[PDB]
Amino acid sequence: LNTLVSELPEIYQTIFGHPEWDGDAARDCNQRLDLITEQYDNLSRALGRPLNVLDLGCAQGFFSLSLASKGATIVGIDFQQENINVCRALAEENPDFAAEFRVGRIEEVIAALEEGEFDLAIGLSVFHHIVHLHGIDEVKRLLSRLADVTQAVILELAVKEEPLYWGVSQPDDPRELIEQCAFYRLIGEFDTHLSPVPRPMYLVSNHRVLINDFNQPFQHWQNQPYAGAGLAHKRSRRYFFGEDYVCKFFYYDMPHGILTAEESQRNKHELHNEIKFLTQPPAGFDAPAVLAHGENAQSGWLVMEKLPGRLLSDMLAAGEEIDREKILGSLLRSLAALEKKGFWHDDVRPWNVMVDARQHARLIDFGSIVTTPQDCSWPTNLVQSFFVFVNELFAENKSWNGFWRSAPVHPFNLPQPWSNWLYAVWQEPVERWNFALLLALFEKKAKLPSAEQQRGATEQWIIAQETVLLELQSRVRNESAGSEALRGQIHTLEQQMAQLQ
Amino acid sequence: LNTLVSELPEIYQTIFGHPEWDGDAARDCNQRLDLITEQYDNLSRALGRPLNVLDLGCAQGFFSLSLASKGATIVGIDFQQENINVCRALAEENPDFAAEFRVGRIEEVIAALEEGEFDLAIGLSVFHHIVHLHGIDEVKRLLSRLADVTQAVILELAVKEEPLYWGVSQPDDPRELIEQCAFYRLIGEFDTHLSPVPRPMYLVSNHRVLINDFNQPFQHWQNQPYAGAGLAHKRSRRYFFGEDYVCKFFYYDMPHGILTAEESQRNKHELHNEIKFLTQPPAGFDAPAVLAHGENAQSGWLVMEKLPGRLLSDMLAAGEEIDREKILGSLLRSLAALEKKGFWHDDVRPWNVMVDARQHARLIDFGSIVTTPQDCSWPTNLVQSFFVFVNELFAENKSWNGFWRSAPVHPFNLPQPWSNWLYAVWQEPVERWNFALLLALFEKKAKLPSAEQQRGATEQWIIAQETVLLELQSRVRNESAGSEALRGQIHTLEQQMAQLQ
Amino acid sequence: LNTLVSELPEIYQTIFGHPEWDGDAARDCNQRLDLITEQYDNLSRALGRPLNVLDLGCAQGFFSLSLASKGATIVGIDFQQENINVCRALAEENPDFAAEFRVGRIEEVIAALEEGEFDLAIGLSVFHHIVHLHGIDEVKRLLSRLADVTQAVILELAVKEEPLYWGVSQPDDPRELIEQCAFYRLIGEFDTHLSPVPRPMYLVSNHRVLINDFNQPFQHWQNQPYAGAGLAHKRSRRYFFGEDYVCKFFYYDMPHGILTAEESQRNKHELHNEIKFLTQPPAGFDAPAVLAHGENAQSGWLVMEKLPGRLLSDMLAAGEEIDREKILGSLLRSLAALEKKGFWHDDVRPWNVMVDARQHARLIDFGSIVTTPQDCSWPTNLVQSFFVFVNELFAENKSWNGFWRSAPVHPFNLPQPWSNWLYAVWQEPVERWNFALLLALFEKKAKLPSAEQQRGATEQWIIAQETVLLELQSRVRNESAGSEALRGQIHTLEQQMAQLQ
Ligand SMILES: C[S@@+](CC[C@H](N)C(=O)[O-])C[C@H]1O[C@@H](n2cnc3c(N)ncnc32)[C@H](O)[C@@H]1O
Ligand SMILES: C[S@@+](CC[C@H](N)C(=O)[O-])C[C@H]1O[C@@H](n2cnc3c(N)ncnc32)[C@H](O)[C@@H]1O
Ligand SMILES: C[S@@+](CC[C@H](N)C(=O)[O-])C[C@H]1O[C@@H](n2cnc3c(N)ncnc32)[C@H](O)[C@@H]1O
Repeated sequence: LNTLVSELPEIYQTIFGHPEWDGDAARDCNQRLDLITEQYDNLSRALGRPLNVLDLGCAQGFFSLSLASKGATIVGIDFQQENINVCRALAEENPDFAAEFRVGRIEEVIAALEEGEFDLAIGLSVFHHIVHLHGIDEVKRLLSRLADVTQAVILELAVKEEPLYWGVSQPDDPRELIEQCAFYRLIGEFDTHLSPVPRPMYLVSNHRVLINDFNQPFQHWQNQPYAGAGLAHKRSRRYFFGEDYVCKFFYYDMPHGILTAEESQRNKHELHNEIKFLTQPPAGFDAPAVLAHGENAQSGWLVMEKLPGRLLSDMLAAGEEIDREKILGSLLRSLAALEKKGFWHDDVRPWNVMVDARQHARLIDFGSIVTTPQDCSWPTNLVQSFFVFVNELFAENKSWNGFWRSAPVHPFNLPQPWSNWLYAVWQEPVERWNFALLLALFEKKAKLPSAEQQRGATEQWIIAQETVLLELQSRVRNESAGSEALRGQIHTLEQQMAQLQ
Repeated sequence: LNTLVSELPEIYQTIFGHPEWDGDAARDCNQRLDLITEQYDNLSRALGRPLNVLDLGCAQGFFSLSLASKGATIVGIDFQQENINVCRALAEENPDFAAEFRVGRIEEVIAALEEGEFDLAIGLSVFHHIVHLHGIDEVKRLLSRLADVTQAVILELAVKEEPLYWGVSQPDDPRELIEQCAFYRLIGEFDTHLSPVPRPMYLVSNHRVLINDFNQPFQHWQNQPYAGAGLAHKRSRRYFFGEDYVCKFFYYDMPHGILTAEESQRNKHELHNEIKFLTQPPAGFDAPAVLAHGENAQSGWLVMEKLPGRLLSDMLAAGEEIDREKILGSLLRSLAALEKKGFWHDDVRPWNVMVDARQHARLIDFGSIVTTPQDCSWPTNLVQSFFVFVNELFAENKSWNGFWRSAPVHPFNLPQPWSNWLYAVWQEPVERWNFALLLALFEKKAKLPSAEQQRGATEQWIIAQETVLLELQSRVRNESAGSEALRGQIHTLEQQMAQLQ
Repeated sequence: LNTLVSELPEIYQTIFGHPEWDGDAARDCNQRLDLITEQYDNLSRALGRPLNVLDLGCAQGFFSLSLASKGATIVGIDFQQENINVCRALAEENPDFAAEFRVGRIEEVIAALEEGEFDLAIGLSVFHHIVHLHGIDEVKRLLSRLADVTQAVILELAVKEEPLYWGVSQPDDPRELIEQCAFYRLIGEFDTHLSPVPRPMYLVSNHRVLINDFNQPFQHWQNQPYAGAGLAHKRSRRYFFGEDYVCKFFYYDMPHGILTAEESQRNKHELHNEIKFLTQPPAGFDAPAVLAHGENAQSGWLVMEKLPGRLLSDMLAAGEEIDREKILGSLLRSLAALEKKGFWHDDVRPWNVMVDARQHARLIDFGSIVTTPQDCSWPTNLVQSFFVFVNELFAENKSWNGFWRSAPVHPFNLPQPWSNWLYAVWQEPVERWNFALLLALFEKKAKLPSAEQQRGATEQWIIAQETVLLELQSRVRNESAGSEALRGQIHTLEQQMAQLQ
């Protein structure tokens, strides 16, 4: 037994149960255990039972046994023989610890898994040898399917910047081996004696949100804020669904090359604005409660209430008849309340609304709640953006896309009587353009003058021009798109020449 | 004789004179005759003499003889021998019928023709064998030159959707074999016992309009409404000239694939509007009389007076000095009369006008006479379109093409005193913008204020912007055109790869 | 001696000293001398000493000796032998004439030169044989480096349109062999007995301005009026620096193919306007004096004072903080004075200004001093152009390039209080829009109303639209540029096919 232990070749781990060889070969080992433990406990409590564990690359089966010691089933895998023998023997020493173990190569043992066979897999300082053998492209799929078959995988990756030969083969950033998955958070990081460049400790999943505290599953997930949002935020923002919750996860740091100052800073700013607003807000609304908020080294995480109903942008996208009025009424009521307080929401656009059987329209993305000044992103000085939004709301007119979306400002196309409402607001001087005014005008809009008549001169002229402008922008988009497509195809051909040479 | 008749191989036709073999082999034969007869009679009366006839593919010379029986010269052609022998004999039975006949292959007998040798050619159930032998591309030229050498050709084409082997070679639409010619109308159609898919009966010409009643020659013809109109109407609209008449011919149905609902419907709507207007119109104009109107299954035909003078668009296109004023005066006078009645013409554009030695401008295309509402196609609410038109009229400024033509709205560039006229109209509220007002202002425009002075602010600003806008549209057109050209060239290259593979 | 002279083969020149062979072989020779002399004298006086001379291709050393006779050092070069022998002997006849001479081929004798070894080189009827041997591409460099190593080169070129065989090899325009250099002026031209097509006489330099009278060196030189001016003037306009002077040189005639009527005429018009203005101008400014003005057959030359300080466009281009106000004050003061006189400057744009420690802004390019009417090139009726210019002045906003530069018209973005100044001007009717008004408003602008408040309606709307417009133009520029680049690359490929065939 003792003899078989030394027969062992390179004691990477601590042998579990006796401390006599802790002095000889090793790495720290015991700390990593502590964090994994924390994670296990939190996870298990959250679903409501003990868990199945996969110690992919276990060596001396240290981690397995230490987990099995707390009511866990482990099937530890280390392809080389001696490491397994001794750890299976270590398994027998403490009979109550349900751990199986076997010799075999991880790649194929992963292949042979089930959608929910295991709840947890461990990949501590193991894959860097695999990727050296196979390649980045290969390994990525293993891990991706590993997240799919389990429910949460924790890994410790060796970075390319290490002395050992294999280093050169692995990716400059170990984060490249995980990105393909849904959730990933930096739960830890450890320094190596090899070089002053430490190896990180990541946490993944393809079914659940795995925060410090909030460990709940999601239904669907993505990478963009809304339908037709694009690349606007450099693939950095992540959005997770949930039956009763919704999650935001912005990264402050990205693989390879980077979110420039402004982007990183702004999504940092955005979150910190949101959390500081949602906790301690004004009076007179039905705003969602903070379900979970928190920050990490490179990553900033937020979770809130999955408030009811669904988005307008997608409604208009289809055409589900929405009562034009009701949404506006509620929005204005709250909006007024806000204008009163001294706050403001700059992005008054149709991608920020909710609808139910009462159509009580409430906003989303409270990171746009700008306190001090009106401004928006485009139509300067709010009220105009609101006009656009109103045109965007009514709509039923072609499909205009000007980068700086979309519909005409001004009511004249708007049917009667809103037509009139807005012309009345319009007449007035800009200094009086506060939302308090609008709502009031909004309310007694039925008694307002004919609008469409008092126009003539200018005001007709510009209607004709506003329609011309969107068509122009609208086309520029398409020919610009043709141009961008060729820019993309031209890169390929430049590369191709080198391949052909 | 009788013996030679049966010696004959396959009695496709009825032998002419005796009814004894009408029972044996056949196709109906006698009906087709009746329609051809009608057509001959109408044609002959219209020019004022009997006619030369070409029975291309005659078989038993039935049709020839039946035509020769009414004072016609026929040179019937059937390449195979037996069919000719018997029909020449049938020719001799009735000596007074001037018909020659000979054995030879149609293709070469067509080649040997003269510009006005024949007045009529018959191609009843014959070419489908030719196109099987040669091909669609080939046959098209035969027919095209056949229309050129004669004066009217009637054909009966076998459609590709027929059981017989040759079917597969012919075009899915038999209308593809004729389109290259000037005039074509569906004069009939016949069902075949082969399959429940009938073979049509078309009527062509490259010199004359061949209506039911109106059978008059034209000088020149085309496919587009005006110089620089484009593909806007899917090659469906045809326009025929004439020394004293003008013709319109819109198709409700096209070869291969199709005028979508809107296009078919709109050109149907356009005609039906025109005929319903020109007959029973308002008071106070010099409008043209209906020379001929009528409808067919797939085709809608209209003919009216070739009213005098010539178009303005082409005048401006060159530069023939037109008295700026006179045209406007008359146009307004009638226009006013119309506004008064309750009617309206929406397309107040320079492609719709006439000019003589008195410049009494009158419109064209009475399918744009929209009764109820002002609107136009672009510059909304007429009066503005009129402004554009006035700028379009004066002009002498570069060459602006914005899709939504072209010139600035507003008079400020317009020289004095119209400058003033329009600023005065402009000042006024839009609700008062009726043509009745304009004419009156038009008349006393000499006594109007300085216009160009009272501007300042806005009104200058927008002048500068209006000039910018056309330049922008104007360029977008060209780079858009470059883009469309590459889209066209790219298709070719995609195809090319398949050819090269 | 006399015997050696006839031993000579072809007496192209006159033998210097005796007139006995002037009758036999020759070309005129003596006239060319007279012009070269003039040039030498003027040059020498201007630097303040006698000069070193290179008689590249000298034949009978006539010109050399004639120059050496006036205190010049000559190293005459004629590759063929006999011509040198006799001219070295002619050199010895008049011992006081410092001339060396040697046999060798010009190309290599040029190679062996120094930056300031010689002050003058002569290339009279010599290179056409070289270019026949080598080629246009080759010869151009010889001459280019010849201008660099000397300080002024005069040449007489044989044009391609000559009977002699070599003609076919030389360029259709002999001006093609010089253009690469900095300065070139047509100082003369001579008819040849060969054909009624004369050979010209050009004067070059790469260090100095070589006018009739003004023979001063420059520091730097170019081809475009300012940073980012482009090809706008067909490579015809040349601009020469100087420690105390500045030079303009516009060509009325260009190599190959040509400055069309308008371009030639306009740069002729531009100069003649300038000289007629700068001499006999209005009162109330600090305008520069004419240092030298004059005209030539194909070339129009002007030189004026290098007035102090530097350009604004390049200041803004970098960002050297300029006192927003001071420049405006002075400009307006003079501008007012001008408006008063009855004159005007149409191109009120930031590429036409100067700055010092007092920022007393004064204009440049007095060829834009249009007397009678306001107009500019774009923003019609001056005052608006001034608005643009003011926006262009303040700036600090992105980088807008609309062809018709650039910034918004109108003050509303302009900070306070100019904001107000311009709204006040704006309010007023256009007929009152003279600069006299503006300055006065400019002065008491501190006491003006709030501007930014009284807006509302329209005036806000158009602010939003003005920003949209520049972005649109701004993009059109880039995609237009992509398009133009492909137009350029496509030409190459069309050519390539012919090369590949
Ligand atoms: C360095 S250890 C770390 C073990 C454990 N994850 C830890 O951190 O305590 C990695 C172990 O996995 C094994 N291993 C490496 N590549 C493997 C593969 N493709 N399949 C199975 N085991 C592998 C090695 O034998 C080695 O003992
Ligand atoms: C089916 S028939 C119809 C005859 C006649 N057009 C009618 O409908 O009563 C066609 C006849 O034209 C002849 N034919 C076919 N191809 C021909 C060609 N290329 N040249 C001359 N005759 C041809 C055939 O022999 C056949 O008898
Ligand atoms: C026609 S002459 C003119 C001489 C002198 N430039 C003049 O105009 O009085 C040109 C002379 O230069 C010589 N020459 C031609 N090509 C030359 C070369 N590549 N190098 C040196 N000398 C050359 C010829 O021998 C000839 O005598």
